[PDB]
Amino acid sequence: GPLGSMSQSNRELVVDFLSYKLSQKGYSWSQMAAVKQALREAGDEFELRYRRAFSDLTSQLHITPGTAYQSFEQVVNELFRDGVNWGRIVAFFSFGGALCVESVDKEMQVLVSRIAAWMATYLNDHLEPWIQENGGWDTFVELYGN
Amino acid sequence: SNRELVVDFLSYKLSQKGYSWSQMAAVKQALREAGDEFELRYRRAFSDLTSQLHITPGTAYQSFEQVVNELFRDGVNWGRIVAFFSFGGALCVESVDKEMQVLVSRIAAWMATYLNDHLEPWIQENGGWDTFVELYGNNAAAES
Ligand SMILES: NCc1ccc(OCCCc2sc(-c3ccc4c(c3)/C(=N/Nc3nc5ccccc5s3)CCC4)nc2C(=O)O)cc1
Ligand SMILES: NCc1ccc(OCCCc2sc(-c3ccc4c(c3)/C(=N/Nc3nc5ccccc5s3)CCC4)nc2C(=O)O)cc1
Repeated sequence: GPLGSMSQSNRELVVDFLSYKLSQKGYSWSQMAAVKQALREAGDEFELRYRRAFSDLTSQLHITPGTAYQSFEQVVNELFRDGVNWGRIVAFFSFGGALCVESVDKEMQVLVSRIAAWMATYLNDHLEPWIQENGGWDTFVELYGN
Repeated sequence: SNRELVVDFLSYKLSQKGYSWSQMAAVKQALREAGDEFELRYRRAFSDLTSQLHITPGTAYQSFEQVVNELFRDGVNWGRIVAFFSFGGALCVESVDKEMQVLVSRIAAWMATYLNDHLEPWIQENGGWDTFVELYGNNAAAES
């Protein structure tokens, strides 16, 4: 690959492994690593226990390569029609993940990077103000971590 | 920062369902699994390399390199590369136990240097990290 490829990919590998090993002993590579792990765990639990009791939002979107942010935003808003809470933000991440998997399942690989940018924009415009006034991601970790 | 959370979660989720956000996605997961296996099954059978390093704030790369060399004294193989990562992880946990969290980024830098200098040329000739995945990744499905 390109000149720095090995440098980036080795660093990615080292940080991932060290983050994992520290996490297993109740520590963390960084505060951001603690947030990521808590979100991974919360998303898994949402999918295991709570998701099937709600209507399937992926059915509402019916994503295609012609799909733009505006459609994604309108569907995601349904999650927060009764307001923001941490569980609903968790469902939001899980939704994004399910869309990505579905897109690959259906040979629409182009959507994965698209969805990633959709989510970042939705977070910044719609969820960050609530996050900052509700203790930040550090509070999420205290409530959802382990 | 919100982007960093998005990227991590999507990548974790995709790998869970068999897909790769980036080239290292399947490698990270196989390495995590291989490391757990090594620690559970193997580690107790070798001499503890962390005892030889006795890491302190004064420890530099040279000391780390001299100790890790013992792992590869009979050559490189994937098993020893797994042990190498496990070793790095153990030094990091040990550093935090001893309230020396500052050492963690230094150990990570040491690992990247050793990996590039001493391990990567072997990895590149032995089919890259995808080969590690082929051999050490979960192949229970293919076996079925
Ligand atoms: N102890 C660890 C833990 C982890 C996760 C937990 O989640 C609890 C449920 C979170 C939600 S989700 C929610 C909500 C509100 C409105 C709507 C929804 C959900 C809807 N969800 N539909 C979805 N369909 C999909 C499809 C794929 C992936 C995610 C989703 S979410 C459709 C209708 C609109 N409302 C809430 C809530 O608690 O208020 C709890 C505990
Ligand atoms: N199915 C998935 C899977 C995953 C891992 C596997 O590993 C097999 C053993 C790996 C090693 S380790 C090894 C070796 C060779 C020379 C030495 C050592 C190990 C030594 N290890 N000492 C260590 N002390 C520590 C302390 C903490 C963490 C890691 C270590 S490793 C010290 C003496 C010199 N030589 C080998 C080898 O296979 O040749 C196999 C299968």
